[PDB]
Formats: sequence, structure tokens, C-alpha cells
Amino acid sequence: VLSPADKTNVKAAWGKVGAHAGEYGAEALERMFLSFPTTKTYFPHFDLSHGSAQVKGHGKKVADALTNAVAHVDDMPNALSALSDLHAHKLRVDPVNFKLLSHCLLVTLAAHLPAEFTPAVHASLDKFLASVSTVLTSKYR
Amino acid sequence: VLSPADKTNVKAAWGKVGAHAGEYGAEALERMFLSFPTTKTYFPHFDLSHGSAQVKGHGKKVADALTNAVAHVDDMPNALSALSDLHAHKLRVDPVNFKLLSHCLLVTLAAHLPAEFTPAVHASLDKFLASVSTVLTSKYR
Amino acid sequence: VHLTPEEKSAVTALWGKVNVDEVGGEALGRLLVVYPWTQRFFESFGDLSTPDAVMGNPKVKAHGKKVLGAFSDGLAHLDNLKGTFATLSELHCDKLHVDPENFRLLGNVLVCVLAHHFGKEFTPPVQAAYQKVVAGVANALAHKYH
Amino acid sequence: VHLTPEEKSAVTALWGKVNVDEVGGEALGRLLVVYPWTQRFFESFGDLSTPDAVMGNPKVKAHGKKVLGAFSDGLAHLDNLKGTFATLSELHCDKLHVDPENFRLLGNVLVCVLAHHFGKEFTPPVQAAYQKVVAGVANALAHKYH
Ligand code: HEM
Ligand code: HEM
Ligand code: HEM
Ligand code: HEM
Ligand SMILES: CCCCCCCCCCCCC/C=C\[C@@H](O)[C@@H](N)COP(=O)(O)O
Ligand SMILES: O=C(O)[C@@H](COP(=O)(O)O)OP(=O)(O)O
Repeated sequence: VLSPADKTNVKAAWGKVGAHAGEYGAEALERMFLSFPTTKTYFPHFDLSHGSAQVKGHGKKVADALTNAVAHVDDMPNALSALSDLHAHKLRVDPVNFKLLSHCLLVTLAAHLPAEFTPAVHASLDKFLASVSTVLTSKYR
Repeated sequence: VLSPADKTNVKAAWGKVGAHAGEYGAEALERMFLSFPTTKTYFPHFDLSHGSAQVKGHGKKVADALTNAVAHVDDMPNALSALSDLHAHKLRVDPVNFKLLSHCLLVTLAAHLPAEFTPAVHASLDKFLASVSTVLTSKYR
Repeated sequence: VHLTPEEKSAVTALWGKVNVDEVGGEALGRLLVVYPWTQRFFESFGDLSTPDAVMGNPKVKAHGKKVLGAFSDGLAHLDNLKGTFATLSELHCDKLHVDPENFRLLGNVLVCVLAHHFGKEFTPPVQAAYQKVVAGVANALAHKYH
Repeated sequence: VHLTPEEKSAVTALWGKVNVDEVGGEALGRLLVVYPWTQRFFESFGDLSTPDAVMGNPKVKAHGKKVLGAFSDGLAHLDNLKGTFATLSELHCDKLHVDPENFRLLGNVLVCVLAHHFGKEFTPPVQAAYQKVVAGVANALAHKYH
């Protein structure tokens, strides 16, 4: 569960992301594909080369979903309902992969938010991404 | 989340386990220690030899907690509250280990329940043990 | 894999009592029932909507025999699993796009199936030997991923 | 998957710019804050009740420096990680009773700290090389467990 402190920490850090959201999402994806190539098994229909427009486009979608989750942190299950339906019934990404993208998102944030990425915020963001991952895999079976 | 059918399946299988719960808990522990040696790091104070009284005693405790969870299957977070506090604040067993003991419990039940360990029951018991594990690590941070 | 001579013998002694075709169908079928997201690679297999629909699905059974038949042949080459599974590794990555985590889940389902079928004979030490085997096979199938 | 010559060069070039004292303290500190259950091995270190107490704790900093110091020395043996960490592996298992999963969590935290410190220079390719490095080190420290 996310404590009041976690919510405040997440809102502050993500708020700083601002117009860079799509950029950071795309960067996080690239880091994941390079660091953990098995995650590429889910995007055989994508050009995964650097600068790929498909990756950039997907990075934006992922970032917007996270923004939506932050804005509705008190009720993420309902806010992300269609998204959890999509991953459970269609995409069916193995649950093990979510921590991989979560880790890469954290790395991306650390690389771009030197002042805001304090140990407490890092902890809050890790918990937050875990919560989002849990909601997204909640309908799997 | 456990569906009505999942609960019917768990109650049927655990009901057949009956008086052998403690023995099965002990067997599950022996299987875990042998197949996944790293789990032994949590029991340096134990005589982990085959048939040791400490493993038998601990197996009984684990099995009893599972029996309690089954008896309160629609209220597990509350029924396992004290146990969740204990693992989170004191024992602090890394979360990755719960799937290891759960796997060994399933193996133990498969080896002892030839008639009832059907594919559907297997599926329901895997979800049940995952639910119990989630509850037991829910207060970790 | 790091099996002791006594574990390699245990593995082979038990496997010689296994009906590979049957166990293959049972393990693949249980994988699809227990972890339903794995059905994502079998959209051409037809009805997989209920446990019986999956377990008795003739294509699931046929594929199970193919999969475990290869696993079985791999057991005759425990000292060279990466080499023996090299082309199947390349195929699963480049053509089938199968997340290697699926090999690990199948391995755990296989261990549960062996315990179910053999009962008490599937002792704790015997299980430990088989856990090393399924992990080794899974690692060999994941080796050529890139 | 080991390191390509280029990846090895990437690792060493970045590491030559690392203040191991600071990165070590920061890494262990963040480990105890982000995954608090890891505090179970350090009850004699004193106050670890808040993020500031953990990061400022002198024993946490002293231990972070010791641990990362050993990690640093290991980087000179990238071709024989198991051999160079063998005694430490046996020690963490037999005397310290440290679940090797802890090595993987520290690895994750270390990557985040390197990214925090280097910013844009910690590029995706550089991250990938370091991910191979921390996995290899964790695997080496876990190798002698029994
Ligand atoms: C932080 C967790 C994640 C979030 C917030 C997330 C969010 C999303 C969103 C917003 C979409 C677009 C849906 C649409 O078209 O309307 C999507 C699609 C998808 N996601 Fe997830 N996702 C996450 C993790 C994952 C992971 C771990 C993978 C796999 C490694 C993954 C693979 C996919 C794939 C393959 C698609 C389809 C993209 C396409 O075909 O264009 N997702 N996800
Ligand atoms: C199926 C999930 C699990 C259940 C139901 C469970 C249940 C319990 C129970 C009932 C106790 C006794 C508490 C008391 O004395 O009141 C306990 C203690 C303990 N558990 Fe858990 N546990 C689970 C998983 C784990 C795992 C995965 C590990 C580590 C591999 C673990 C390690 C311990 C340790 C070391 C203790 C203390 C034993 C002692 O000092 O006597 N538990 N657990
Ligand atoms: C012990 C591990 C496994 C072995 C040894 C194995 C072996 C094989 C073999 C021999 C084939 C035929 C290759 C061909 O068509 O040329 C095959 C095909 C295939 N395998 Fe694997 N496999 C394993 C695990 C899995 C798992 C767990 C999945 C995913 C849930 C999977 C999905 C597939 C798919 C989709 C095909 C193609 C089926 C089709 O023809 O439509 N495999 N595998
Ligand atoms: C990169 C991984 C790590 C390396 C290379 C490493 C290295 C070391 C070294 C060099 C020592 C001194 C051994 C001696 O006395 O001869 C040590 C002690 C210790 N390490 Fe590790 N370690 C690592 C990760 C960890 C982690 C993640 C934990 C647990 C969260 C841990 C817990 C301990 C403990 C409790 C001690 C004993 C401290 C004391 O003397 O009070 N280590 N480690
Ligand atoms: C020669 C025999 C060929 C048949 C073998 C079948 C292999 C199955 C294909 C593996 C799928 C690659 C992953 C594709 C991406 C998906 O995650 C989503 N785009 C769509 O969801 P989703 O497609 O998962 O619903
Ligand atoms: O050093 C190595 O070649 C292997 C040892 O494993 P085995 O080949 O003995 O199974 O390391 P790993 O690929 O597991 O990281």
C-alpha cells in the first residue's frame, strides 16, 4: 500500500517530469530492450532500433498511463481498469517483465531528476511502480 | 482474487489433507531446503536433518496457518494479520522465497493427492498460495 | 547442470518409467490451465476456454508430445544441454517470440506432474535432482536469445 | 551472456570515474531504505528508523564502502568472477546467512545510483553492460551456497 508520504513523493517527482513524460517512457523502453533482451519477445511487430517512432509512440502511451495513475493514485484499479483488462486478456505479458520495465523507469528518472531522486522518493517510486504493475496483472487469472 | 470455484477447489483439497496437514508442511519444508538451499539461510538455528523435531514442529505451524487461511478464505488479510506483521517486521524473509515454499507445498500435495490434484484444483491451489504469500508480504514496506 | 553421479542416476531411473507422450500432454495442458496467459502462443489451437477444453484439446496433446519428446532427448545429453537445444533456442526467440520465462513455468508444472504421477517415489532428493534438470533445460532454451 | 570487449571498456571507463566511498555508502543506504527488510542483517548498526538516519549512519557508510570496495576489486576479474568471490560466497552463506537475493537487490540499487550520479552519461548501452556486471557478481557470490 502507498502511504500518504509515498503519494506526495510520487506526485512531486512525476510532476517534475512534465513535458518529458513521453521521452522518458521511450528511454525506459530502450533501456529495457537493451538490458533485458527477452522483453523484446513482446514487440516482434516493432522496429526496435534507436530513435524508432514506434518505440517513441509507445513510450508516450506508457507515460500517459502513469500520469493517469498518479492523478488517480487513491483508486488506481478503477483508473486503470481498461488497461488491466488489455494486459490480462490480450497482451498477456508474463508478470515477471513488469519489474524489468519498472526498474528501467526508475533508472531513467534517476538519470533525469538529480535533485528530486532522494532515497525516500526512490523508495516511493519503486513502491508506486510495483503497485501499478500489480494492478496491471490483477486480472491475469 | 479467488473465484467461487477456486474456493470450492481449495476447500475440497485441503479438507482431504485433513489430519496430515502438519506432516505435509514438514515435507514441503524438507523439499524446499533440498531443492532451494538458499532458503536455509533463514533457519541457521535449526537442525534441518531429515525428520528433525524442529522441522516437524515448524511444518505444523505453517500447515496450521494455511488451515486457518482456508477457514477464513473470504477474510484472509485479517485472519493472517498477526502473521503478516511477524514476517514484515521481524522475520523479514525476502519476498522471493514465498514462491519457493509455495511450489514445494504444491509438489507435496500433488504427491499425496492422486485423485484430487486435478488441473483445475492445481490451478486454484496455486492461486490460493499466491494469495497467502501476497498477504504475508503486504506490510513489508 | 551440476548433478551428482547419484542424481544423474536418479533422474534416468525415474525417466525410464515415464510415458513421454502422456506426460507431455499433461504438462503442457496444465501450464495453459494454471498460468492462462501462456495460451497467448496457441491462438490456432482452438477451444482453450475451460480446464477440460484445454486438457483434452487434441492439438494441446499433440504439441505436448512434441515438446516433451525434445526434453526427453535432451536428458541423454545433460553434459551438453546448450548445444543440444541451440536450434530450438534460436527458433523460439527468432520465429516464435517466446519469453523464456515460459520454459521455467513449464518446468515447474512438469515437476508437479511427476510428483502427481509417481507419488511417494518422487522423494525430496529426487525432486531436487529434477529441479536442476528443468532449470538447465530452461537455461539452454534461453541461451540463443538476443 | 558475458561482456563484449566494447562493453568491458565501457564498464572500466565509467568505473574509473566512480568515487567508491560515496557510491558504496549511497548504495547500501538506499538498499536499506527502498527494501527495508534488508535491515535484518544490521541490527547492531544503531538508528535505521528513517531515510536520513540510514543514509547518515556511520556504520552504514563504513559497510557500504567495504562492500563496494570488494565489488570494485572484482571488476579486475571479469573473466573469473566465481573464482575471485569464492571465499566471500562461502562466508556469506556459512557465517553471515545472507540470502543471495540481497545481492541482486543491491545490484538494482547500484545501477540506479550510477544513473543518479552520471545522468546522461549512463546511457542505455552502458546500463546494459552494468546489468551484466551486477548479475555476474551476484551469481558469483551465490555460487558456493549449499
Ligand atoms: C509500468 C507498466 C506498464 C504500463 C503502464 C503499460 C501501459 C501500456 C499502455 C498505455 C499500452 C497501450 C494500450 C493502447 O494501445 O491503448 C500498453 C500496450 C502494450 N504493453 Fe503495456 N504497460 C506496462 C508494462 C508492459 C510490459 C512489462 C510489457 C512487456 C515487456 C508491455 C508490453 C505491451 C505491449 C506489447 C503492448 C502493445 C503495444 C502495441 O502493439 O502497440 N507492457 N501498455
Ligand atoms: C506458505 C507461506 C508461509 C506461511 C503460511 C508461514 C507461516 C509461518 C508461521 C505460522 C510461523 C510461526 C509463527 C509463530 O511462532 O507464531 C512462521 C515462522 C517463520 N517463518 Fe514463515 N511462513 C510462510 C513462508 C515462509 C518462508 C518462505 C520462509 C522462508 C523460506 C519463512 C520463514 C520463517 C521463519 C524463519 C520463521 C521463524 C521460525 C522459528 O524461529 O521457529 N516463512 N511462518
Ligand atoms: C521443455 C521446453 C520446451 C521444449 C523442449 C520445446 C520444444 C519445441 C519443439 C520441438 C517444437 C517444434 C518446432 C518446430 O515447429 O519447428 C516447438 C514448437 C513450439 N513451441 Fe516449444 N518447447 C518448449 C517449451 C515451450 C513453451 C513453454 C511454450 C510457450 C508456452 C512453447 C511454445 C511453442 C510454440 C508456439 C511452438 C509452435 C507451435 C505451432 O506449431 O504452432 N514451447 N517447441
Ligand atoms: C556486491 C555485493 C557484496 C559484496 C562484494 C560484499 C562484500 C563483503 C565484505 C568484503 C565483507 C567483509 C568480510 C570479512 O569480514 O572478511 C562483508 C561482510 C558482510 N556483508 Fe557482504 N557484500 C555484498 C553484499 C551484501 C548484502 C547485500 C548484504 C545484506 C543485505 C551483506 C551483508 C553482509 C554482512 C551482514 C556482513 C558482516 C558485517 C559485520 O561484520 O558486522 N553483504 N561483505
Ligand atoms: C510456425 C508456427 C507459428 C505459430 C507459433 C505462434 C507463436 C505465437 C506468437 C508469439 C507472439 C509474439 C508477441 C507479440 C506481441 C503481443 O504481446 C501483442 N502485440 C498482442 O497480444 P497477443 O498476440 O499476445 O494476444
Ligand atoms: O559460468 C558459466 O558458464 C555458467 C555456469 O552454469 P552452468 O553452465 O554450469 O549450468 O554461468 P551462468 O550461465 O549460470 O551465469
